[PDB]
Amino acid sequence: QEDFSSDSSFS
Amino acid sequence: TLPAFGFAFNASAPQFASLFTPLLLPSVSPNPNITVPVINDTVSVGDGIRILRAGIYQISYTLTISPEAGRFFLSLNTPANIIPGSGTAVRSGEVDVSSGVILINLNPGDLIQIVPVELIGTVDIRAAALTVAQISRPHHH
Amino acid sequence: TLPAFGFAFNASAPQFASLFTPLLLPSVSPNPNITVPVINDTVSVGDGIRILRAGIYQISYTLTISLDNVPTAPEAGRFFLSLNTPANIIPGSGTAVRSTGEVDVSSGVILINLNPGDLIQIVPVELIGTVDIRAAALTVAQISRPHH
Amino acid sequence: TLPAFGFAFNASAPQFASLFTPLLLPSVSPNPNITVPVINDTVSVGDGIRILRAGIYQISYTLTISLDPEAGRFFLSLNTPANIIPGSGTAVRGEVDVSSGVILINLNPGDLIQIVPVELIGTVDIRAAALTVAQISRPHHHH
Ligand SMILES: [Ca+2]
Repeated sequence: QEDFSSDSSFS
Repeated sequence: TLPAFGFAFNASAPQFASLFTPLLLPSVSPNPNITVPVINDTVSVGDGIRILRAGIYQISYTLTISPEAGRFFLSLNTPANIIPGSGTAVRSGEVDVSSGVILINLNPGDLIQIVPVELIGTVDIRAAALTVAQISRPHHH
Repeated sequence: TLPAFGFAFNASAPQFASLFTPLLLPSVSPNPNITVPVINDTVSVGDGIRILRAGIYQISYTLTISLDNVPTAPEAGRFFLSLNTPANIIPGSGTAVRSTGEVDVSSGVILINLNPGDLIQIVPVELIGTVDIRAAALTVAQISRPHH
Repeated sequence: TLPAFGFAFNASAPQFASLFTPLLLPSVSPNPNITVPVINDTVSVGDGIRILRAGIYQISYTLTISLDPEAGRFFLSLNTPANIIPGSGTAVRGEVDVSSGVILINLNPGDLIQIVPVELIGTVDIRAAALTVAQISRPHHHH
């Protein structure tokens, strides 16, 4: 299961 | 793999707006000729569209409305939780309004609804439509 | 290999609205620096966009209207997208104006299953007085192949 | 790979419109619960979105104006404010909202998309604004 989160990392 | 999407609308059942009450959207089949549900991996719940797959979505809506004023937004999961960029407004025959197109990250279960946030007078929503379409899978690492 | 799309517009040829008469859209190349037709597997027919590929599409439009406000002779117009014939208006595609100065209206974005041969047009469905359409634009873009 | 896209907006810092002056768009994270940048292979430069990848894009915008005579007309511009894009006009003539149409356009690396006022009567108070850029295709075939 894939979900966006506050731990999601961007460039 | 197909993008997730949904189109939920009301063309034939007027409703009087009330503050923070999601608008009813009973229909998902807009083509009058080849009438099929325009729903893929979303759920039309009766008063909005629920996401099933995480992604970046475009969301937008329309309304047809008959001093008096009406202000509307899209909300995320609960009616007070309004989304920036999604405002529409009528201040005074039938008047049509259209939101912009908002790009936003949504997770499985997120429920997008159209909500009134300011009303003066008798605001009759003659028609409404909500558009949700996936742009991208999640773009995080 | 790419999604079907089309963008058809009228930027400087004003036209008077007529009931159920598709609006003229003579241009397909909006970039002022790198002028190319924004057309892929659709046809711009002069007053709308014809579909060649079955799929789910987003459709929308915008209009620029100039109205005289003569108090005792108000002008108004209502417009929709139509599918194949002018009467066949698409839900969610309405715009409306009522009476000075160029004003713009935009539709929402409608998601719809379309089929080869289908013709998307902008039609006036109600008019009071003379309505001058200074400019118009029609947007068609495939979002999916047919879903099952 | 993933489409290029960007969403740049202003919801919390009103600005007065100035002729041919790009509107300020400081925010890229519209989700109030999971706040993440809705940017992929574009750059939000503070007053617009810069393209990094050739392709066909959908572009559009919104405004909210705090009206008190007052009128404005706005367009999207390509690279410099006078270089307006056909089909991108909006006009205003309590808070009122306006939304543009959706313009499909071929864009190239370095192209800078901005919202510009082209006509102003009186003072026009921009309470909010938002710019939407999303790639729909790689560059296509044409003559
Ligand atoms: Ca719009």
